[PDB]
Amino acid sequence: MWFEILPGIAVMAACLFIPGMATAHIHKFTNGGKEKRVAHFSYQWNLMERDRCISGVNRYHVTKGLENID
Amino acid sequence: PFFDVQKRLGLDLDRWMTIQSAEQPHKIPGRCHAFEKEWIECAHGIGGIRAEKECKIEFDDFVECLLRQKTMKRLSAIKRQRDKLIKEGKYTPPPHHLG
Amino acid sequence: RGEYVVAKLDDLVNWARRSSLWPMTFGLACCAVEMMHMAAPRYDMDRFGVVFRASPRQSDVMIVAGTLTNKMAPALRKVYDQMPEPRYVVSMGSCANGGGYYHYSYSVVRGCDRIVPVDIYVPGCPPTAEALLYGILQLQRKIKREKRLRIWYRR
Amino acid sequence: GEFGVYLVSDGSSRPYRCKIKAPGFAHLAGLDKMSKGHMLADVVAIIGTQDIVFGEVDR
Amino acid sequence: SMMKWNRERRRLQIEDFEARIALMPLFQAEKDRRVLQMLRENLEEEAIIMKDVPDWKVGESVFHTTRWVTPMMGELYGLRTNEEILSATYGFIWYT
Amino acid sequence: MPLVYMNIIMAFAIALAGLLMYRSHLMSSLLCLEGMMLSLFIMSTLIILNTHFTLANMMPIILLVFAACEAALGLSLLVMVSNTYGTDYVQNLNLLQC
Amino acid sequence: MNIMLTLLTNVTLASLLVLIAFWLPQLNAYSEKTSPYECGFDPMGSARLPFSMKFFLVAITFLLFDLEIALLLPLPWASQTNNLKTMLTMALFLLILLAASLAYEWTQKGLEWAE
Amino acid sequence: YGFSGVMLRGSGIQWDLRKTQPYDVYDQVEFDVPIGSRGDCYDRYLCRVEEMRQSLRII
Amino acid sequence: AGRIASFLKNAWAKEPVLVASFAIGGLAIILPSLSPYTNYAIRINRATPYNYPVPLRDDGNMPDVPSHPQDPQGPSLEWLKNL
Amino acid sequence: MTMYIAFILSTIFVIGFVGFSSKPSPIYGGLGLIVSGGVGCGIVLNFGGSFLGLMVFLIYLGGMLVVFGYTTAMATEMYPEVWVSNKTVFGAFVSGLMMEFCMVYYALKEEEVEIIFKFNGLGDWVIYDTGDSGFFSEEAMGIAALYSYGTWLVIVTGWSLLIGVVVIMEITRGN
Amino acid sequence: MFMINILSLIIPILLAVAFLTLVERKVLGYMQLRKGPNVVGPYGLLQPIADALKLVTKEPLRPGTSSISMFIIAPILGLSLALTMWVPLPMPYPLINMNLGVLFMLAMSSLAVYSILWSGWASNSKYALIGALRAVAQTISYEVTLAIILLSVLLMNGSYTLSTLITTQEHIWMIFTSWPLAMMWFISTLAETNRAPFDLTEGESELVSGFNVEYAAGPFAMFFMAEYANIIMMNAFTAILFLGASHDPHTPELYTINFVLKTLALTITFLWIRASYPRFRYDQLMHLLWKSFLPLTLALCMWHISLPIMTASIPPQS
Amino acid sequence: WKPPPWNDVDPPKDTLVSNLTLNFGPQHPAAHGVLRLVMELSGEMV
Amino acid sequence: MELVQVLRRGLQQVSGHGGLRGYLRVLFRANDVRVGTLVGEDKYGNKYYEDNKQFFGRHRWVIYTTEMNGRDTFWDVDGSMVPPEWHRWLHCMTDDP
Ligand SMILES: COC1=C(OC)C(=O)C(C/C=C(\C)CC/C=C(\C)CC/C=C(\C)CC/C=C(\C)CC/C=C(/C)CC/C=C(/C)CC/C=C(\C)CC/C=C(\C)CC/C=C(\C)CCC=C(C)C)=C(C)C1=O
Ligand code: SF4
Repeated sequence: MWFEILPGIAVMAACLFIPGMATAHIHKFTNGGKEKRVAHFSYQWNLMERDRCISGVNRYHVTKGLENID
Repeated sequence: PFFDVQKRLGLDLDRWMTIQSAEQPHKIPGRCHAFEKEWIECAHGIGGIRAEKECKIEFDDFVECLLRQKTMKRLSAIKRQRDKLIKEGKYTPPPHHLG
Repeated sequence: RGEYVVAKLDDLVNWARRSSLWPMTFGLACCAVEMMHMAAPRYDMDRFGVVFRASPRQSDVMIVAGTLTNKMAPALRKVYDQMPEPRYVVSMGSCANGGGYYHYSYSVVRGCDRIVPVDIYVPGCPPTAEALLYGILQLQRKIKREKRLRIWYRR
Repeated sequence: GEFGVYLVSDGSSRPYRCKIKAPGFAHLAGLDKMSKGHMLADVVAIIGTQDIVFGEVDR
Repeated sequence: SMMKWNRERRRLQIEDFEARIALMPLFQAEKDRRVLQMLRENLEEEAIIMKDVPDWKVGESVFHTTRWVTPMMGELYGLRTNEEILSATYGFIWYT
Repeated sequence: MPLVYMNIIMAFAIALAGLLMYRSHLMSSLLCLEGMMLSLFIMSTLIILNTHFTLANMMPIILLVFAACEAALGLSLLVMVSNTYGTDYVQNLNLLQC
Repeated sequence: MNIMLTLLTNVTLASLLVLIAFWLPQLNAYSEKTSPYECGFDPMGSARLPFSMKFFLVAITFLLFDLEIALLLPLPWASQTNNLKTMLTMALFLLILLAASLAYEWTQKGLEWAE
Repeated sequence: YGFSGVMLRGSGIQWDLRKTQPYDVYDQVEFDVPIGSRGDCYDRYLCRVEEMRQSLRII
Repeated sequence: AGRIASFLKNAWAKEPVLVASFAIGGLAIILPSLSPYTNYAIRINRATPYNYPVPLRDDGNMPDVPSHPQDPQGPSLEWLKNL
Repeated sequence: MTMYIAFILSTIFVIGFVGFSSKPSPIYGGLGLIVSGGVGCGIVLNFGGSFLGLMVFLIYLGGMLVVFGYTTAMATEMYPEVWVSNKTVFGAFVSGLMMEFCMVYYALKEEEVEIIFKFNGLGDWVIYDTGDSGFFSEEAMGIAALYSYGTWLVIVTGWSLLIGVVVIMEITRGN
Repeated sequence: MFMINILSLIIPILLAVAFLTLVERKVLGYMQLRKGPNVVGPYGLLQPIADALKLVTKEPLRPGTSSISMFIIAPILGLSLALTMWVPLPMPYPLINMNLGVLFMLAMSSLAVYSILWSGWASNSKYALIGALRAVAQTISYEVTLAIILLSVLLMNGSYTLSTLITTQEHIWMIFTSWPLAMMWFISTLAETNRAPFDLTEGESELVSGFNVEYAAGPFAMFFMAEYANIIMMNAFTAILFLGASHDPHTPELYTINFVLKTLALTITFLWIRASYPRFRYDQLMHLLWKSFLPLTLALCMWHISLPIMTASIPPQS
Repeated sequence: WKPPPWNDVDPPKDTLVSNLTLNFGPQHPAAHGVLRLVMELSGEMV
Repeated sequence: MELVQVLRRGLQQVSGHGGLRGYLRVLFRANDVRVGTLVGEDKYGNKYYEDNKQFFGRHRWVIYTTEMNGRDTFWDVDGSMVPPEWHRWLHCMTDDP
């Protein structure tokens, strides 16, 4: 007769749902759809900085491949 | 050491950490490895009293590399003079120096 | 209009106060046993928003359940003083109401009202847990009829 | 426990002296002997193992 | 199960590290060119800025030796803008 | 000889001054001692992180290691002065003067 | 950039909630209301006199025990070295010495609380 | 100490007024007195539960 | 057996947590020497490259050093791929 | 501004030092050391070190909790003192705060103070080194070498800790 | 929109904490054959809002013997740290991808005791000081095993970053590898959150209300905020550590749903054990650990130290 | 400055005990609300 | 199988109470959605239901009238709104309505 208990979790589940999606979506929105690149070590940060430099528009997520080179 | 038991037994207990040029983990170099190596190789066996007079500029370069203000004083006065003279319009920074 | 806004604020605040009445664990005598039986599964204070809580600092309503004697009256008055406002006193049982069986004794306060301002008088010896629940609901309606911000608006 | 009454009449229609022997009185009299070295939580356990009721104790 | 998965992860890490190794020389070349270019820019700026100074012979070395020293990050970005120094120094430490 | 070093050295100086001056209690002096230890840790960590002396990063850990040991021994001493004295103040600790 | 912005958000949200909690409810305070709570009757009078704690030995050795975990925690990075024999011997040395310390305390009353 | 009831039954003392000095018609019903063993709180609690069961038998 | 078995059984009866902790500790102490995979672990830690394999000047003689990463001569870690 | 960061955190470090060096009630001194240790961990974090700062955090919070637990037990009084209650603690706090105020005043304008040591205070960003740590944090490999290189340190530290427990036992024996 | 993320990690967490009270008073009540809150709207879905409104409009008295400053700074400390320790959790993608998330959360959990400490001491009460000292002993005892168990479990992770746990439990839950430690860990999560059967800091039966005894209205509601946010965060950390879940890089919502369900189940077990046990007696919960948890966890620490080496299964650090 | 004792031990000082004495009494849920248990206790051991 | 029937009778719950509007009416007023045979009604408007299948205590119940004696009782109700004749039947003091 505990189904009356179930709404309490339900809305609460929604509560615990809200951050986990939002951050992910934010990480996709602010970084051009792709996952936020994580720099756990200096090499990754150097790669990110070189990406920011090459992009020309000063955003690391903007990526250039074969079209950029001759 | 007072009673250097380490050389007598040929056992390493603290000599690995004494200097920055020793074998660091994963061969990570020190910030001033070259200067320390040059200074140490300079005054080895020569004597700890002859080291000050003979191996002087090596130790001076090493201590600079450690602390760096015959270079940072240079920078401080450079920045001071720049901010001074820019105030009343003698100099303007080039575009690559602000974006 | 300002009257409508303060009215709605009154309804909200009064609803909160009446829907989260936190009582105190101040059972004194046999009237406490019914005070437990309405906390028992059958009547279950909890569904009405009322949950027992000691440490008067975090309680609103005091159900004086049991005989209030001379040796205890200073403690009851002091403990009522600890309660931060708003505070309400529900008097359970004839003993806590006007004296009950031992109304003519030498060491019984002839009514809890002589020590604290009692808000709801619940009669019985002991009152049936249904009757005490009815008294609590009557106190709930009392809080519902409060007009604090209205009086402030007509200061 | 052993709940008792010492009822003393006088031949009239009302009692002359009704003393109430209460197990709770004697049990609470021995609370201190029980709680020796025991902590406060043990005292909480002990005043419960007597099923102490002060309606009967205070008469 | 953990043994097998950890061994596979070790193989994957070895592959990633060898990819980084294959790519490192280009990064080294680009980095040395960038630091040399920045030092050149700072020297040209210092030439103009240190002109009416009593005696500030520019391009002077501090260490008596001639072997190159890994330039301190202050003397690589001293005249650069605020965002440049903030991102260069407190860049990896602040990227969370 | 850079700036942050000045602040940590100055903090150690005030902690040394605070240790060398007692007012009432024994806990306060011990706290000032562990503050001296804190300043030492921060200074040494700054030095070795700056110099990339990778093999020497264990040195602040060993510092803290013996730090906690001395703090423990000092507060046990305070336990005994409280057991034989009721309190911890130092001005009443005078039985050895003669 | 991110971490102190976070910390600031939490502390200002908390300080705000405190402010609304402490300025809105229209408090009415008198002396007996703020009187200390001592299960009804007036307190004997203390609340700052020395309060004996019999686990003082246990409390202080917690400091050494928690201190050792500083030595212990570099293990996830220590396992990935080329000298696993020495690393294993030293890690087991730390753990064995902690076991010996705990056993010495256990046998020599130690962990048992004072009376 | 004047203890009675469970605190006697809980400490080995074989005493119960329902059996030793029967009153009303307690000399007819059949029940067992849960004599305790150690005299602690746990023994008295077990005694109380067993008294509940024996009273169920008497009911 | 006898005294030793009785002591083990009584310890299992009275304080099983201590028995379990001591057994786990002794196992974790003495097994790693016996197990043959330990050496493998070391080799894996040696296999993982963190720094660049800085090339050495080919002044001729040395045959073992490869002249190209794809060249067969030189250390190989097929064992790790299989294992 | 975010230019200095380390400077401001060092000032909070010194202020926390003044707080507990003024001999207040030991609980208040513990709080002052707590804020000082937190901001010191912040400084160590901002100086390219993560493990060391969090280690200071954890270890010092453990130690200061035990200091509190002893303070309200042994080293307490019927009238605990505040940084403003007594004139002596107020004087110590005033001396420390005005002192550090005038030290940082003489520091951040001239930026060439000689006091004890020559202190050219341009900026802490300057002294940073342009380097590459690859795929390993230098501090992590540094304190991870304790079990591989510093075996002697392992032995001496373990022996010291065990005998520290022994002495904590013997001192507190009380006959 | 980093501000957007920060607000999205606070308001939903506070709402979840609010509804935690309702689900507790319902699950507990249904354990005890009762019905729990049922009157306010449908199924009591308004009780958290109702008592939230009361606690912030009820008079927040300040005791005459209090120490004002710490009496106020303690609730702020508690709530701020309870909210802050949610930021490094690897809910699909952690908000703050720290390299030392485990150590950071240990540090803030150890700091959270100082809120209890200062609130208890500043209140100037016998019961409050008693509860503060019980908190001292409880949290030190359980913190030792917290640190050791975290080290032992993360030895298979390869580092202290929370995100890699998802990579670690790619094919199997970590509980199948360290189920003994997990048990101990769970108990520690029960005690560090100061919950049953170790909720002796409050001790409603013997300490009236413990360190909340002089805390009324807003500050009391705030300490309750800290306690329940810590409950949910601890259950989330336990779910992240042992009961890993599948994570599709393209649809993080799947991992969000699985993680949230696991946290909900762990919290429900928290309320379950809260309504099925008597309460420990101070020294026992110490003698439980210093004599039964500590030796076992030391032995398991040595076992998990040796285990990757004997099987050539040392996890990578990157 | 009287000379130190021959046994080099200062005589044991007077009693300095300040054991707590709280009202485990009315309004307490365990004390049934109508008890006043005045307990002279040292810390937790009564 | 019983899952489907259980989901189904939850729709008889809304069907019995005059559709969805009456369903929320009884849910928000009497806090229950259970249906029962209309045993009777009094002159004041209270409706009196019984369901012998329910366990002893909830086999009989009231939905109180919206209005009694010049007082809105749509939201606030009490146990004194029971007429004396029916107070016997409601409190299980008799089986004769
Ligand atoms: C032998 O003789 C005896 C006697 O003989 C005479 C006696 O007398 C007595 C004494 C008698 C008694 C003790 C009486 C009997 C008592 C009982 C039987 C006890 C019965 C108890 C119960 C039925 C209840 C038990 C409680 C339970 C099961 C659970 C309690 C738990 C809870 C969580 C309760 C709820 C409390 C709280 C604080 C939660 C609410 C708070 C919130 C939801 C806050 C939410 C806030 C927000 C959402 C804020 C949001 C903010 C946001 C979004 C932003 C903010 C930011 C801004 C900037 C503003 C005894 C014992 C006796 O033995
Ligand atoms: S009114 Fe009756 S039941 Fe209540 S305390 Fe008095 S005698 Fe007992």
